[PDB]
Amino acid sequence: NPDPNANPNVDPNAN
Amino acid sequence: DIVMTQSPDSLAVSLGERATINCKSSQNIFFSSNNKNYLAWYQQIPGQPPKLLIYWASTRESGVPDRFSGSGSGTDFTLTISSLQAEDVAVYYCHQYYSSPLTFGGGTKVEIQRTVAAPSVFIFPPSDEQLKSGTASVVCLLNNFYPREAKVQWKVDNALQSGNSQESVTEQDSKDSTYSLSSTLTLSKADYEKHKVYACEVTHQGLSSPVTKSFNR
Amino acid sequence: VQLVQSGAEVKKPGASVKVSCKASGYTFTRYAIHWVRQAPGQRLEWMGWINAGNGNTRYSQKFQDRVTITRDTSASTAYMELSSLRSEDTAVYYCALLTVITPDDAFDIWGQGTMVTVSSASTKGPSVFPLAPSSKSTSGGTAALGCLVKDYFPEPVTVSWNSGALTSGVHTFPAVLQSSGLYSLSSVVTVPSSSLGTQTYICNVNHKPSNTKVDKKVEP
Repeated sequence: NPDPNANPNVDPNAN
Repeated sequence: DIVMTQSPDSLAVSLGERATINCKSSQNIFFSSNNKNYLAWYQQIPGQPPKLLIYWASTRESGVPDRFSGSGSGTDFTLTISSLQAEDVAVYYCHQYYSSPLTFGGGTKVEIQRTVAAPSVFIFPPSDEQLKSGTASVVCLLNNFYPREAKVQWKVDNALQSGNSQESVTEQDSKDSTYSLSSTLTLSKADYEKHKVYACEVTHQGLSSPVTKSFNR
Repeated sequence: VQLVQSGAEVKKPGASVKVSCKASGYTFTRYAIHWVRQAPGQRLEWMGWINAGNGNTRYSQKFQDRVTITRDTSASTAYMELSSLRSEDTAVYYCALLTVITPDDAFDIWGQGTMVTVSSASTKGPSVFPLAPSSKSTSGGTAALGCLVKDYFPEPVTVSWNSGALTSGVHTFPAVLQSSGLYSLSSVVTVPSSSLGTQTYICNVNHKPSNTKVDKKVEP
């Protein structure tokens, strides 16, 4: 699974 | 780490032709839970930082021309330029933000194939400002030619020079898709004052025979 | 939204360098600042990020032992400090708001980059010499003219013409290292030959390591 702290600027729920 | 492998390393097609760049990730960057691929595509021209074109592998950034499009899922991704424009000459990178460390592909350089254009040749003697410093630079300019391959030789009092000149070549021009080349001959002032005729001789595919631009000191 | 970086620097092998990144156009504490470097001819290498709000960091494995990333919220600036420099560290260092993807906004902003050169060589602002238009620099109705930006270190210099009003047909060539250890380049432009008596052409040369701001008139 993706690491959401790889880039803190990315909101994974924003589509 | 997630290796990003791009192919091809370089690409040359004509104006308006379609261009395809491949990116393969060493592991799967698709997340089934949100159906997203954690991939971006960047464009970099010389002198500037990279520019974001595509994110989530296929969402164009606002303002990006629709001729850019991203496709693929999992490990195999594609950046397509549907009709190449002269301003699209650049190096293109893919990028993953699935996991740490963040990584980028090796880049794909995109060039335009165009018609032959012979160079326009100009020559500059040393300025008076430089000469009063004690060094003398002669500059030979090959402007707006295609293809990139060219030969410049320097002759001083008709004798071929070796080891006292250097060249530089620009990236492909974003408007006319040509190249330009500078060749500079460097002499001490005293050695420059020993000779009369300075010349640069230019060979290029657009020229049926070498062109020589000359001046007397 | 902009990121403005400190100027290029030379540091000796083994020394340390600190590069700044001033942010404007947004609330600084909202996002993470990344640092990415680009060696000449090599690819982009991510070094780390810092949360501009709480100051937490994540560093790449390659740089952990020698990089420190910090921020000053009051000054809206992030910093990167690299220690024990090696020639392999010569590169352009970028700060970047990488892939900011939020519910109602998506953008991506980079600083202009800071060239760090690892070297024991001398620092030198350039000598700017005119390449005057003459009968030897005409291709029919066009005339070529330029500026020779000679004997500087380190990279880079930037060149504009007429403070940015003249851009068409400008070619600023890549620098070339001379045997002296100093760089030289030329910047050239083609202009109408019929206009040489009425127009003014000035090349504007900037060399941040020496605070060089030279404006050289190039006359026929």
